[PDB]
Amino acid sequence: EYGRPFLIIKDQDRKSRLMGLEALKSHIMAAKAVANTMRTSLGPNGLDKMMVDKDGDVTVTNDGATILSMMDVDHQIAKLMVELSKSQDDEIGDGTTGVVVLAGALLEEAEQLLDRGIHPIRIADGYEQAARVAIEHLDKISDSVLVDIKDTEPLIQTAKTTLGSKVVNSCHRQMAEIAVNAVLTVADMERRDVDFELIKVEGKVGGRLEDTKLIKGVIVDKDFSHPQMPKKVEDAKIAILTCPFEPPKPKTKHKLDVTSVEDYKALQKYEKEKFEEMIQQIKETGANLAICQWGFDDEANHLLLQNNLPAVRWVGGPEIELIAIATGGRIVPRFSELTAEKLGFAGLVQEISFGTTKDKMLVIEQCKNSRAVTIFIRGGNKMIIEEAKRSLHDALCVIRNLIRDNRVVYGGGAAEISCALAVSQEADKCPTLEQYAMRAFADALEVIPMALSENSGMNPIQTMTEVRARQVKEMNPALGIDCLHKGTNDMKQQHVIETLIGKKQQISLATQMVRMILKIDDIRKPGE
Amino acid sequence: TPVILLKEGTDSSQGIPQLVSNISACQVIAEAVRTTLGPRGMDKLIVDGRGKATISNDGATILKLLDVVHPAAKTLVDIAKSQDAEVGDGTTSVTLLAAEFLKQVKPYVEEGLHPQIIIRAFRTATQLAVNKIKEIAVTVKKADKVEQRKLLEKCAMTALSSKLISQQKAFFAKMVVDAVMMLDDLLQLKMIGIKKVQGGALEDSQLVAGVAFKKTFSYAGFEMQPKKYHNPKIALLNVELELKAEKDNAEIRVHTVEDYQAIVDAEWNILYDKLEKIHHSGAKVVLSKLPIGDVATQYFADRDMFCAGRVPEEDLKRTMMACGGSIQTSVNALSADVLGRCQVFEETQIGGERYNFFTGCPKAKTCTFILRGGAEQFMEETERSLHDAIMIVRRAIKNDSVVAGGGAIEMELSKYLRDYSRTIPGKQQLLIGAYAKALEIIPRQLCDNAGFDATNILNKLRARHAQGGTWYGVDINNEDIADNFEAFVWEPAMVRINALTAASEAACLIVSVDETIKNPR
Amino acid sequence: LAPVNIFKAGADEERAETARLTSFIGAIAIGDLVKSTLGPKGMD
Ligand SMILES: Nc1ncnc2c1ncn2[C@@H]1O[C@H](COP(=O)(O)OP(=O)(O)O)[C@@H](O)[C@H]1O
Ligand SMILES: Nc1ncnc2c1ncn2[C@@H]1O[C@H](COP(=O)(O)OP(=O)(O)O)[C@@H](O)[C@H]1O
Ligand SMILES: [Mg+2]
Ligand SMILES: [Mg+2]
Repeated sequence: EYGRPFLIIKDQDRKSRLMGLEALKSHIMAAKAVANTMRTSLGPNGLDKMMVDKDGDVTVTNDGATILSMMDVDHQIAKLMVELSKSQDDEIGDGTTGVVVLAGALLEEAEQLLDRGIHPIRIADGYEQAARVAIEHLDKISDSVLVDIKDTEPLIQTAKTTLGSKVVNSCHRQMAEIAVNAVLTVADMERRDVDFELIKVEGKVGGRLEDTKLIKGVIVDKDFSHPQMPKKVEDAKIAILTCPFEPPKPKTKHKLDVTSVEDYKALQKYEKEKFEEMIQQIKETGANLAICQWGFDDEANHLLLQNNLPAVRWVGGPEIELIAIATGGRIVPRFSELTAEKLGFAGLVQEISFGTTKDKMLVIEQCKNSRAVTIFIRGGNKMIIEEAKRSLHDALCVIRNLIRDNRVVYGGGAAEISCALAVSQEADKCPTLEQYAMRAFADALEVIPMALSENSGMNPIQTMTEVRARQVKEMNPALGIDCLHKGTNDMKQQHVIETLIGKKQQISLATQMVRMILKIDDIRKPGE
Repeated sequence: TPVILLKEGTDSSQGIPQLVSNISACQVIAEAVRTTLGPRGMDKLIVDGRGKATISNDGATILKLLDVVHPAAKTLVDIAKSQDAEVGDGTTSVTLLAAEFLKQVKPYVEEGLHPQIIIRAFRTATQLAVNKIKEIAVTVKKADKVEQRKLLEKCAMTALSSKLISQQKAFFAKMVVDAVMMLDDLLQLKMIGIKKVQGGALEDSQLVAGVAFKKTFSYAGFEMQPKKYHNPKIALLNVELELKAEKDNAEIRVHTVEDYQAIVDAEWNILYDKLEKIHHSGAKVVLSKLPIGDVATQYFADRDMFCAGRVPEEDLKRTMMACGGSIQTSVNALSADVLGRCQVFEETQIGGERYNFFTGCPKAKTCTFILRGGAEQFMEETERSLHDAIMIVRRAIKNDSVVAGGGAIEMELSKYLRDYSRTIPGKQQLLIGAYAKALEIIPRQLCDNAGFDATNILNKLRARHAQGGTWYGVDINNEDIADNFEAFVWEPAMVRINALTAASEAACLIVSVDETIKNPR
Repeated sequence: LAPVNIFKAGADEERAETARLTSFIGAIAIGDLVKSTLGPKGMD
């Protein structure tokens, strides 16, 4: 019956297809490539990447999440790796580049097993069982720290470990202490939750990186509304308003009919009476400085100046609520509702002026116990400011994680080596063809020490074998890679500390993503 | 020839060749989803014109995303959609069944046999098979209050055995069963909310016997009001609370400045009247589908209350059902019988987002899922997998009969039909024989996907069934045959009954077409 | 270069040797552009 070419799928002549191991193999290749891009950016001796945007802008960065975010990729496996990194960033905040390396190593190691005649579902099941064994072993070697305001030393050490890999390491003791102080000032301890809307991070170019400081108050990009107002107050009583300094206006449609001369004169008197009334209402309550969300008028401005009462104009809503929380005041929508109990108190309010430019800034400091805190970043480049912001965010996220759960492990590859030993020891008792998958998991779990050694300039295989032999001989899981060449392999005295939830998340998330990748055998995509 | 009958460009085909071509196309359609069946089934990735990708193991989804344009092939997509609509599980078995029915009778069509004999044979065979399935299915009249949950758990576990969440099926099955023990007597699917939050492990998913929903856009002052309550009263509203014009048709004409000031004060008095009416009822949490202004936000903050605006309608109805109030479009009568009551309200950080939780309601006809994953397609596939189990549990609650899976019922029906065929003479015998032989494509595909030798297993199964072993199917892990009713591989009989009826209907419809005509454009 | 394409059409990547070469060439060119205007006897 001559089965001549007949049409089944629309645009059948242009679409492509891949079936079987070849498709599978292609996926692996893509994954490996992505991992081999990130491998060099791991550890305290890692280097950085420079991304040029689609419009020409330049970004120098070290974060895995940002790196994978700014890349424009076409392969679907690359996009899956990007999303894995983004999810790890979303929950934990640190460890965004270890997870992609681990996933790439896992996929690479699965290749030889696929070549020997193993169903990929079996490989996925073996990986899952090995991951469960590793996670069960991980919390057995973990120690608690203690989270309390009095001591703050373990937290500083943890932040130091997190910041040691960034360009901010020239002053990372200072920044670590800043981060721990900010988190301890903002955090809620009964509910064990922190809120990042109460931490304001902002930077201004110029000066030096060491000029970065912590302000237990507010700082806004505004100034006083009249050029002849005083530039500082020292006993500030803040009145926070949401209504503009204008005569009232109804919202619904309205018309005011003027039908005579007496009506004209009455309206003329009413205007200035309203202005004087609002100024007197502000002054009577005892206030000393006024803050408004909207604009003023010339008459209102001169009346504020003449009555020795400075004011600020056109400040935003989030700034209003931050000032209200910091100074302990309340937000009022009318002058009639202003009372003496609704004023905030601030020890100092100042207008700071930077260098030869015309800009100004307003700082509110010496408040009482405050739930709002600001980080003020300086530096000589814009890229420096951006990277400092990212590093500070990493440190804050790590301290938050320590607040949630207070037990830690030791880094430098000690935890991975111990987990690999446990996985191999367990795999030696499994005879049901699953020992190969477990040994593949154990072998791929050892790419982090090798990457660290290769980046540090040592020889990977010999160093890893020596540390493994020492860990088996002695009975401490705290031996890692001496990256900074301080002589000792012990990470407990070198004070290299990591959170437990970070490690658990890395392992589980990488394993599940690998399992999802292994399941795919077909792919259809249009041509170009 | 001077003037032609039809418009130029009309394409016509008729005879045996077009029927053979249709049968050929159905084979390609069935091959598209052939290797996604069983505990050892893979899944497919499809990319569309815009670039978005989708990864799925569900047959109906894959058939939907394929841009099939062959008129004979569209029937297999239609029957898959119908099976998905009716029972919710079994949308790949029906496709393979229909294709096998066509392929086994292709050679008879080649010999010049009238298709109506084939149609009659198919109808008789389908009737006999459905009657046998209804006869041999296992049921318990007064089972238990505990043996009625275990059956649903086994059904869900079997329904999840070939999906991405197989390894955690024992963890998920339990949950879904609970989900359907709270859904009243109508079992509305809109009463179960599915929420997907990026970041986290698959074992961190949770079920809340209550309600939870995302944070909405908020104005200044939202951060100065409490975020935990112990015995709150909830006011559910459909009223816009902000300073605005009373009506779009309104217009104000005034002659004196005193009346101007009075008009200015009137709007504030109205808004404050609404706010005091809300406050004096004793409520601590207020929710509204319509916006809440900043003045209202600060007013509520100053009196230690919580507010939310622009809440989605489905979430508000779900909250009504969970807590037990009523949506109010007016504030002139907020009685104690129109307010909700929960046991804990909280706002919590979940992986980069803020979620509001109402928990602790024992009178709730609603549950909510929170799914934790690592990428968008991951949670989408998790939800698609859970939907099958939900539908299976709903169907199993009403009619409770169970048959064994793995291919036991296919081989039992095949043996029964073969034993019946030897009785009758003529071409009916050959056609019933072909129908009987077409039913063993399910165990063969299971074995082929697993990676076994299908011939040996099929021979052993046939010998076991002919002797005596009613519930004997394939053991994938032990690579052998085994009793699938003692290994707890259970499924409702509705799945098989509907699959057989739909596949037979599709085959009969495709066989009875004589010619095809295509008009231009 | 790996046979599989990870990037779109028009995207570009330079690795260690080429990256350092490009960066150093650009920096030195910028420096030598403005070297000539330094000191009491520079030109415009
Ligand atoms: N002083 C140190 N000595 C040895 N290893 C270190 C040291 N500081 C950090 N590391 C290692 O660096 C790794 C972290 O890499 P990093 O570049 O910070 O990105 P990420 O934290 O996202 O993985 C950790 O595995 C940790 O063990
Ligand atoms: N534990 C098990 N052992 C053997 N077969 C199983 C098991 N669980 C499910 N199956 C089989 O898997 C088949 C269905 O796979 P699936 O992709 O769900 O197809 P469908 O969606 O059409 O039901 C069923 O025929 C069932 O008998
Ligand atoms: Mg880090
Ligand atoms: Mg199914």
